[PDB]
Amino acid sequence: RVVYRPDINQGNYLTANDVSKIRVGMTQQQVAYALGTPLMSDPFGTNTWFYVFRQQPGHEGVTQQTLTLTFNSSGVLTNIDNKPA
Amino acid sequence: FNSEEDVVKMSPLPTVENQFTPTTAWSTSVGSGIGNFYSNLHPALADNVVYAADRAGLVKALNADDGKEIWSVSLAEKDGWFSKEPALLSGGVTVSGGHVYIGSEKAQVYALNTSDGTVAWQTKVAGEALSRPVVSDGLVLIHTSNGQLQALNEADGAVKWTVNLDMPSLSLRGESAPTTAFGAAVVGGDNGRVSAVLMEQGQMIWQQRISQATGSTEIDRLSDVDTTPVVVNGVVFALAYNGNLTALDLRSGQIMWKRELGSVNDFIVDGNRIYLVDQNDRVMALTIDGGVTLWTQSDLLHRLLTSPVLYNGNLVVGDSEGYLHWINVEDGRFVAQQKVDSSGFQTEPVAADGKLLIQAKDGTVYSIT
Amino acid sequence: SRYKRQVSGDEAYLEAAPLAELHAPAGMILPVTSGDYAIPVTNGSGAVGKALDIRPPAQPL
Amino acid sequence: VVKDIHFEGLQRVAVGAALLSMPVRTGDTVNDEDISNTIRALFATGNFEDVRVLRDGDTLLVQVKERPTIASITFGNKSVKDDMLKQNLEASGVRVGESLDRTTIADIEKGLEDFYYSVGKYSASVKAVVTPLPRNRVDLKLVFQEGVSAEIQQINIVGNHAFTTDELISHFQLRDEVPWWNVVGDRKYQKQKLAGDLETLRSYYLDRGYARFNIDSTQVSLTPDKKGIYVTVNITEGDQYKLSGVEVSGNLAGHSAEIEQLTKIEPGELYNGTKVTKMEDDIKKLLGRYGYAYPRVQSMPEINDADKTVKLRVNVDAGNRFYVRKIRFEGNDTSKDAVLRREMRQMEGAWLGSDLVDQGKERLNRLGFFETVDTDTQRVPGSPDQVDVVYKVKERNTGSFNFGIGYGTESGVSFQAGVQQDNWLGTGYAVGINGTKNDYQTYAELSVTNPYFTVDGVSLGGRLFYNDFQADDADLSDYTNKSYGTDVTLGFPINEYNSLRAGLGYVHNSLSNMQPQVAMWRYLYSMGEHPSTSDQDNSFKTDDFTFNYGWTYNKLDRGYFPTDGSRVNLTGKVTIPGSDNEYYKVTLDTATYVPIDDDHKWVVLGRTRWGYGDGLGGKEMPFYENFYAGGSSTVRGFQSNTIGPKAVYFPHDLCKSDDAVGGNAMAVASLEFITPTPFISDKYANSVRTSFFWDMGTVWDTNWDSSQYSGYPDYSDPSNIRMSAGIALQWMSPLGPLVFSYAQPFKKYDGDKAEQFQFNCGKTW
Amino acid sequence: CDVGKSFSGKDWKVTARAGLGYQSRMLMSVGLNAEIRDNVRFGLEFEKSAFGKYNVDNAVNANFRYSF
Amino acid sequence: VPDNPPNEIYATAQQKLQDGNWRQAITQLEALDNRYPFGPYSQQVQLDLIYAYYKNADLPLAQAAIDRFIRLNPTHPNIDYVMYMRGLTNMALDDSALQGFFGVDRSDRDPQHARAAFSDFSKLVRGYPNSQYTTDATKRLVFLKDRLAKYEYSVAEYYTERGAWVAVVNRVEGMLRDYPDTQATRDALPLMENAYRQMQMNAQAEKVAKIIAAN
Repeated sequence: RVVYRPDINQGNYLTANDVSKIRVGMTQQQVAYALGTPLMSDPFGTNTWFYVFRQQPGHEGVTQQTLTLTFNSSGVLTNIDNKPA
Repeated sequence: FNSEEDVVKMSPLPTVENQFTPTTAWSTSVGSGIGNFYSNLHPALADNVVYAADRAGLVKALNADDGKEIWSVSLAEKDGWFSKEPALLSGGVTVSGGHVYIGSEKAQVYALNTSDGTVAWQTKVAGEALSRPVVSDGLVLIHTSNGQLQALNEADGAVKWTVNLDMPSLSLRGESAPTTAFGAAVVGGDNGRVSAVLMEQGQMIWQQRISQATGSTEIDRLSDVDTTPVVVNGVVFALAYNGNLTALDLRSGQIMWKRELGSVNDFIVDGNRIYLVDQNDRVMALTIDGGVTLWTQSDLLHRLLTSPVLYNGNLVVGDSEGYLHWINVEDGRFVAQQKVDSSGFQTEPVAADGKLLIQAKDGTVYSIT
Repeated sequence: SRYKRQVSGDEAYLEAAPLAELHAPAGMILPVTSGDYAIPVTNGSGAVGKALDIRPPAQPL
Repeated sequence: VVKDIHFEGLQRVAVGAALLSMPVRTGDTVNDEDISNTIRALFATGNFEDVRVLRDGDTLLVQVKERPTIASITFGNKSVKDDMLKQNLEASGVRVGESLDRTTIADIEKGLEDFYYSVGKYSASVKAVVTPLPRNRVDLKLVFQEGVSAEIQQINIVGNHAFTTDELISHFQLRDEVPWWNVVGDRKYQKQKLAGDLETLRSYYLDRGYARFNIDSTQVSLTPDKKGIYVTVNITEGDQYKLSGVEVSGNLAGHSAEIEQLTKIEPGELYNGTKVTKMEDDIKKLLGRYGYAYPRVQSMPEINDADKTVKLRVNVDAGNRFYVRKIRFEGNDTSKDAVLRREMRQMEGAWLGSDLVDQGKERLNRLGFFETVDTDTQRVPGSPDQVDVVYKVKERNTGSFNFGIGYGTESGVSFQAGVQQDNWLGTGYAVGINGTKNDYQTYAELSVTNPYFTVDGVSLGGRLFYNDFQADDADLSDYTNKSYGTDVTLGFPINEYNSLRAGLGYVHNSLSNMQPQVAMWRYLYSMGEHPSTSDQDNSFKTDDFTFNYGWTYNKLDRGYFPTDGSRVNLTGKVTIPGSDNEYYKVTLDTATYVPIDDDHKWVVLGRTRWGYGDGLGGKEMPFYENFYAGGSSTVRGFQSNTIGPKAVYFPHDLCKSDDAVGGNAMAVASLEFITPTPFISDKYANSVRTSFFWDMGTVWDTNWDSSQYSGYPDYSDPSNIRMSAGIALQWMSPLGPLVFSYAQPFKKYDGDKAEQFQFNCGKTW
Repeated sequence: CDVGKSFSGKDWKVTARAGLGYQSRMLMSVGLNAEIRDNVRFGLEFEKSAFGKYNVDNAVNANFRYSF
Repeated sequence: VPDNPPNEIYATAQQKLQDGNWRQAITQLEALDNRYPFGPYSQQVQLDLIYAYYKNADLPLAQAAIDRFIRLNPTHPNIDYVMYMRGLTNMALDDSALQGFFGVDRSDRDPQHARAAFSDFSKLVRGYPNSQYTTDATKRLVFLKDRLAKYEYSVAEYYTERGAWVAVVNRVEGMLRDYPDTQATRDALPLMENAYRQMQMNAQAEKVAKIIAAN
């Protein structure tokens, strides 16, 4: 039930090979340098960055290539996951 | 609205007095015109024959005595239907050999044939040829609006060389005439200097920055100096392009006596006397040797004047409302005043072999006695 | 010239809801803060609004 | 040897601030060095310059001259906002209640003089005058006696062989001649505008293939009275040129197929400039789409004059991401925030789209509430990726008040009021009232509308009104009418081209003082009553619950002097059951533009309108809702509404008339062929436009009993069409956009009329 | 239809203007308007209309545009 | 005004001030200034002038005058008074338009005055915590903080109804990081939970709910 919905889109643009440009065992520095700065971090303790790619041109679908990844207590990568849904 | 005028006005009319009987002879007209546009197109004279011009259209040929024409040529061109593109002549006609020359405002220098009125040739030039085309030994050099002092040859209609000059950003409509000397030419510029070039090759050797120019550069500036220099005894009396009058040498061209008692339009010399126009009607006089002021009348103040010319004991001057303000050679009274036309005087008169002439705004030619 | 209300003063800013602080349940921790922040109590008796006399100090001598 | 200090009445400065650099320091023996030091100190501070210091005993006076201060301003100016001069004088170093020394006289003098020079008034004289008021004070007397205008005279050009000067100027801003009857541009001198003129001319050349074209100089002469300026330009027209492929090259993060496809071209074809501009901008647009923020497009040519052909290079690069973190606002002091957000096209927490923010700013300005809107893109500290735009706005007052009073010969005492409020409580809403009454009309209404009933654009509007026409031109149509009612509506865009709006409503009408004529009598007979048809003291009431629905469109290339696009329209109603006059109607309009030429100066124009309205339960649609046709709007030549059938007045046998009555079946079409002005000079030949035309029209009843009234021009004939033809001008006057029109209807029917002349104003529909 | 040329004043505003329009019946008129520094712009007016058959000769008019 | 012996016009202005009618006291004192810009009164003149300005509901003049008084003698045995007047000036300037007798909400016009007033009153209460102007300033600070937080609440709610379900969580996060004592946070947390839940990141909304249940 659409009438006229101008564009919608959220932070942290993403391509494909970029996320391949990281892997387990990397600190915050190189990963930031890879994929810019995260626009959604959890300020509730555990240092974790939330890269969410959600765009919606209107009338059709909400693609949200969700990506999470947690760091060491010192900031080194420990685990990641992609999620297109 | 008719309530948007704020300016220092002029004196209405000078002291009517008719010691002499100022008189006209005949008045022919050669079609509009000159209009409002400032220009330099003054009509010329040759051996009982004169030739006029206009701003947009044609030329003509007349008799010195009867105001009856001889022939008429136009220089327009049909364009589409009923348009007839304008020709835009704006360079005072002159005379040499069996021809004329016209400076048009579109880089064209026509050169017509005396008798019939045919085109001997027509040579494109640089800039916007404006100033008075002068002849000098087959080299009819002219000035322009880009400093480019070209030098054209008559028979061919071809360039001989080109000596560049300078220019400020903003400029008065400065159109210095050239001058001949022994094969060396001295011409005013548009910066505040005067140079001296030798004719045969187009290479100047000597220069001097005599004065200044107008525009956010305030020295004596509001002076419509026809910067035409004149020379006597080599010592050139090249007055000031803008007011700091000075006398200079033939070879060196160094200051003889800089007396900033000028802000000029044009002038003449007669042996000792020199007559000026101080951009503010302040007609005066002085001796050749140096700074003096035999007299000065200025009641004409702020009337739009034209450059004067000697006439058998009197100086004749034109106002912006068609009046001839006849003046004693020395002081300084007004020997005669005579209203002739209501169109408007903006160009210069000329005198030769008694025959005296002047142009109006539109109904150009009058035959002042 | 549309504001004379908050000029002569009124007891409007008075009786604003005082400030309490949250408290973190187990596990997570409320974020650290900084910046725009009430000064400590530093109690006095400077009255409120009209009960105080906004007057120019005397000479000053 | 001197220890005491001297300061003869500083009277404005601190005493220690004067003892800072005094060589009379305690325990410091003084010498000629003391004289030098005190002179240098009194001069370095520059506050005052009087001093008399020597080697004289134990005392040592260091005098002071106090010309400051000043608090006053005297003018002076004649046609310039004085406060602007106050600002500029602040920018020079002076202001009320402050020290002032005569070293500033020439400074401010020539500052304002060059100001006037820039404005074009190249003659002025500012006089600095001060008058000592007690012991410190003076006045600031400035008189302004200046020139007048120094207007333009001519703008000639040298070397323009390809074209002529006239059409070249056209295009320009600083027009030559201001005609007394086609004022479209007015002439002055704006040194800055000369640059824009130069650039637009150079572009004009570069959009034909003259690659190697370049200006080479410029003169601005001046006549020796500062009344007429001259201006000249030199050129080198070079030649035309061709292309050979396009050679994009750079780092594009891929991202090439769509690029190349976005750049294909027909070889050996004339170089275009503006096409290159559009193409490079479109590259920028695609990059903005993919996410990067600040792209670059540079195109240097690579010319083969021998081949008359240039291989155009293109070197581009993307840049970075540049996310936006928090879009703030500054200025909206009385306009609620939630307004200034919904007018945006850049959602916080995303990638920055430059064009998006600019389209925003544009929208915002277009909202009408504000007066001055400027942007910024400051960067957050620390992070290299995040920024946060801000919007500087300064709103102005919005609502308005009206009041008028009058009286006439054929009109009673006029009254007029209404509180037009645009931005009520800065809450998006809009409200207004009205009112007028002499004798015959008593118009009044009420207005309520919310342009945002939803967060998307779905509007909503209300309306109430009162209408009491009271005409008494005893016997033409003059059916006295009182009527009022109200309605609501919706409205919501779908494609920034189309639109819909489907309103409800309600209306109650009161007929009164009907006259004898059959059509209305027919309607009534089908309404149930039975008026004695020989006396005209009549009246009738009614109530109906209406329904509206429509659809609009626009595709015009421009908004002024259209040349290509369309404009269709539609509107229908239906009386919901429970009403008392079951009818329905449909209108339809259409404008159509087709440029038969590629230079867009020869265009055809096709207009058409349509209509239909019919009752439902054998009840003719009430005659106070009937169509019309004829007039300088849709059917030229005739008078207004002259087309159509005529009334039939009962006898108090039958007869006819010529006063129009209208009906319920409209149809009209027209055709035009735009054509330039074959006479006037092209100095301004773009601001006049005309065509030829050959129009149509028709109107007829649907329920006329064509049988009995055979002694009358039948009206169930749906074919009676009346055609006309002629020409018509269009050009802005010093008064308003005018459309002269002088046609002559060749055909007609009886009772109709002809109006040879047609003078209108601004048919900008 | 009819508006006047550029006219105003320093702390005031003089205006001279005539009147017609494309529009109610025909609207033939002429008048003026005056402005105070901040808000109000208003003046006087004479008019001439066309009521149906005949034409309305006279109409005077007050005005008060009080922006706010 | 006529020029007259200065102390006399000072007394007259003082009395007229005490009466209450400002305009004439304003003008008389301003003329006393402009006629003796270095009399022994000038300081007291500055005091009374800013006072009358503030009371005359004509702010910007008084603001510039405060600036001047500061820049002349930044140190002074009474400057705290100037500070208080600064803060009151700003706070007054917050609520502006024609809603005075309307009694309508005032939350979220442009707030870039409350922030000033906050900085300034804080500067005061830190500087000279002994003057008799403290506690009122504290109360004003509290009200100012709350009126600030309501702003972010408004914008966050708007986004929630719009759809930018990242910006909402980010801004309410910053808020929770800056004014973590008002009522506004305790009324905005549900928005943050709803936002998290909207973007399938329930692993956060659960903890948000833990918070909101703990209070």
